[PDB]
Amino acid sequence: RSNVELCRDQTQYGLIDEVHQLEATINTMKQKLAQTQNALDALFKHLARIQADI
Amino acid sequence: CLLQEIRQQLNSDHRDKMETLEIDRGCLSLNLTSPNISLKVNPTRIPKDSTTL
Amino acid sequence: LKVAQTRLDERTRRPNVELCRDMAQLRLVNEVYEVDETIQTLQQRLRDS
Amino acid sequence: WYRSNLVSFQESNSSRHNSERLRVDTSRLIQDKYQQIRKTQAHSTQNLG
Amino acid sequence: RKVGERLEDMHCWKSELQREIDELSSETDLMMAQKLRLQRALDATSVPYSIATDNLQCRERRQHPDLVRDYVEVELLKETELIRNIQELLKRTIGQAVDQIRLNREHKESCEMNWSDKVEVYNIDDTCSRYTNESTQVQFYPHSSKFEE
Amino acid sequence: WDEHDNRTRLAERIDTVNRWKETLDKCLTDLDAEIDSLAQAKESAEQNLQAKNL
Amino acid sequence: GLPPAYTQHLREMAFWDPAITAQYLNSGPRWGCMQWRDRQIRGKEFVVTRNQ
Repeated sequence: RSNVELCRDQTQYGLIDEVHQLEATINTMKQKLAQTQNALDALFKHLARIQADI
Repeated sequence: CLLQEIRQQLNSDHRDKMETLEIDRGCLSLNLTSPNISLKVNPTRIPKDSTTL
Repeated sequence: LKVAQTRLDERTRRPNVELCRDMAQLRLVNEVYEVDETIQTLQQRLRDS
Repeated sequence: WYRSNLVSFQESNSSRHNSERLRVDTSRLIQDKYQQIRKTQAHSTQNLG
Repeated sequence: RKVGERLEDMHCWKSELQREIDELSSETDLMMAQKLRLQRALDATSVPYSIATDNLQCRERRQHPDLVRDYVEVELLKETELIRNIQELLKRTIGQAVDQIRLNREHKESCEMNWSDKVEVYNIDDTCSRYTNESTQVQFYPHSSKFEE
Repeated sequence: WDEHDNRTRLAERIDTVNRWKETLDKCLTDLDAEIDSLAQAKESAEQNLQAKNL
Repeated sequence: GLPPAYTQHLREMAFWDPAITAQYLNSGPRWGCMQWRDRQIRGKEFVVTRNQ
């Protein structure tokens, strides 16, 4: 947008807020991934234990 | 003479606002599943004229 | 475009005082330029196709 | 394999929709340009008469 | 060791791409400004044409036993012709300027695209590399040719 | 929802700039009209002066 | 029965713009910017005249 028509609008602020909120959501989803993987590993451990017992 | 200069200045302003209309309607037209959508260095920047509302 | 140019051409042969910058000339030059931009737009559509 | 199939078919659909929506506005532009050219031509001949 | 080497080799290109994109944007700024300067100059050009037309008109307005012609009329006609040539050349120059703007912007967009690509790939491999044998993120996924593509 | 609200913002911005556009256009039309009429009056007064030597 | 823009020109006193016609009838041309080309890709739509 040329010269003086470049303006600071509520649109700008809304988009920036979107970006920042988005990074936060990104991080939280990754954390959930971490915990789920831990749970899966533990369950496989007990599965192996049980088969040996059998 | 004075009215001549007024004519030219008003024409300039008109074409500038037409530019702005073109750009922002193109933006709104853009939506999800686009061909040129990419990532750019530091979009959070501020430009170098910084006019208030 | 062919015929429009054609009609524009000759009228500069007219002798001394009856030669004028008539609204005929005005509208003719307007048509010339306008059809030029029309052609450009259509060729862009062609490339798209 | 399942993913590959789905990808193929959705791609086909995308292409077809693109072509159709191109058809519509191309057709539109044709006649509007034709009519405006006719109008200008008539205007010119009237003036010079 | 091999994967770390690859990471550094990527980081190099990432850096130079960023820098060159920055100079490109600065050039776009400068050219836009000069174009606007040209536009306002074209604005300024018009007044002396009207002044000259009024000059010739008023000079024509004169009484019977004085009606003469020299440089004054000749030089004024030279002024008018000069003016007209000036306008036409201005318009052609501004046309070339705007086409240059077009090409510059297009190349900017393309290079920006490829830089985005490199950023995502580099970050993916960074997230990858912190793996270790004891840690999590450790699964049976079967072989397949998509892995070998 | 964030996406939707941003879309609405841009809608209102474009509408307002449109109406400003049409007002500016009508003002420019009046500009041309008055300029032409001023010209006419000028030439008329000019020949009125021209006749004032006889 | 004609636009005052042309009435102004069809006269003697030089006042008309260093241009061809009036602008308020026209559109995006006269030194426009942001012509949008849709790069062709197998995978995404081919939006043309994204001007809707």
